Amino acid sequence: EAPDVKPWLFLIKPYEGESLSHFLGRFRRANHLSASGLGTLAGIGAIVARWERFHFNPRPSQQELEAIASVVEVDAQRLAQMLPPAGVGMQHEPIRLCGACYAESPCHRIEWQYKSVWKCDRHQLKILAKCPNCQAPFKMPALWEDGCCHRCRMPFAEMAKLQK
DNA sequence: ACGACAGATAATTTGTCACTGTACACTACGCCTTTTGTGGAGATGTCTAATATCTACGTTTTAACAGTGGCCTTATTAAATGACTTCTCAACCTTCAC
Ligand SMILES: [Mg+2]
Ligand SMILES: [Zn+2]
Ligand SMILES: [Zn+2]
Repeated sequence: EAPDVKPWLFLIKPYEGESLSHFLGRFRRANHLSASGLGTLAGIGAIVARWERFHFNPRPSQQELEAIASVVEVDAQRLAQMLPPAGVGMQHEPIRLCGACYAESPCHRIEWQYKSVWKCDRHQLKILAKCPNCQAPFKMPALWEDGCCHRCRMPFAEMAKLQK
């Protein structure tokens, strides 16, 4: 062993509005974990691959968030802030993006999936629901490694000027 | 007396020559034995490199398959089908109609 070392893992700081799908994707990339791997590591199994698609029948339970809060050092109350608050309706399929936010903070925001959200009040821009250059839909936020459209390679920060 | 002068005289050798005894008569280096150092085969003993044989050293290659790992969405309501469960399985009397 390395003497006086504590068993450790690569951590990531969650951004102020980062979605759980985006967060788990970064944590998985930081540790080169497959989606099945993190679920086995937390012991919740295939559930992680389901959450990364925003498939929330059922929602992330107290048990499973506290389980993920054992391998991720982020506490379960902060993990619950990566999800819609109680009774806020959300949509999983059309993945959406502000772009002007992504130039400031490279994360998907869970509020971009709310059924009540359509503009960024900070930027006063209509949030995108597909790539404005090539019309390809955005991939699940767990897969936003490159920070660009997977088809035409336009960076999300440039898509800010193609909004509203 | 003895012996001592010059010369006699009985030896001594030098030289002749008639006589005779003998070889020439072909007939020894030759017959035979032993040793002996040199020499010619010719049976026999001497003793190796080497071209294998003759397995093993074990070492690669295969394929079979075993184990790890990723993925796989989840809910409601209706229908069909197959099943399960539960419940039930009175009876005598009155009244008004020919
Ligand atoms: Mg839709
Ligand atoms: Zn914005
Ligand atoms: Zn594009």
